[PDB]
Amino acid sequence: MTEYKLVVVGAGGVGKSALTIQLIQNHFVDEYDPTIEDSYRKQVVIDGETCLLDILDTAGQMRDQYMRTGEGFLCVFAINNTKSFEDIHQYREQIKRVKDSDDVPMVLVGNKCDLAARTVESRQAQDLARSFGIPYIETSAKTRQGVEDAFYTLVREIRQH
Ligand SMILES: Nc1nc2c(ncn2[C@@H]2O[C@H](COP(=O)(O)OP(=O)(O)NP(=O)(O)O)[C@@H](O)[C@H]2O)c(=O)[nH]1
Ligand SMILES: [Ca+2]
Ligand SMILES: [Mg+2]
Repeated sequence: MTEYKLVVVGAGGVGKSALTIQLIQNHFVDEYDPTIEDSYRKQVVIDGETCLLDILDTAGQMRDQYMRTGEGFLCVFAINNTKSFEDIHQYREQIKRVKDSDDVPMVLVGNKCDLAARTVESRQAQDLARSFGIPYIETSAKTRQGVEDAFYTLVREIRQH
């Protein structure tokens, strides 16, 4: 079937794994479990199309190998962590440099929106997303708000590329 090679990137601890686990294993669980590299392959149906999501959940912390192979990128920061938002520029730049492309399927993800103590305003990330020509979607791995939204939108960006 059609396969979509999705890569989740972003600073350490923003909730990359948590987003992926919530998508594939329909659950969250608050716990500390740093990622080295993990692969989830799930047959889904998105907009009537049966497809295989091949998601690489990467380390925040050798990224050229996994980036090169990537079709679409979830670029994640956390709304309670200004550094991870500031770190967004570098991941996009590194993805452009390895993908030799101004325009790779990509979504900007503001995760942990369940949390009361916001330090990155939505307008702020919205303005940044617009300047990249990519969608901005806020998520909560905890409550699952926006999770399918983030990933399915990325799949849709890949289809429209
Ligand atoms: N409140 C809240 N906590 C979250 C959310 N997503 C992740 N967390 C918490 O934030 C911590 C880090 O999550 P994790 O998914 O491991 O982050 P990561 O970016 O994958 N880290 P790594 O780069 O090391 O793999 C954990 O305590 C996790 O439960 C979220 O949406 N809301
Ligand atoms: Ca290059
Ligand atoms: Mg992880």
